[PDB]
Amino acid sequence: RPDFCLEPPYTGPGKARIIRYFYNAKAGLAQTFVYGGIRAKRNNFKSAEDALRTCGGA
Repeated sequence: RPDFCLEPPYTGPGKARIIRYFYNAKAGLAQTFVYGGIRAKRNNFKSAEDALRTCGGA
């Protein structure tokens, strides 16, 4: 599993409130979170399905 997939979501320093997805490795499912619009970390997807394709595990 890519290393970033286990990290908590990162809103970042931005003031925007965009709804993104992170892989919740303890649930084994994608979670929404609020993203501030700049300086994303890698556990940050535009869809549940992208989060699971990248982070869901072989």
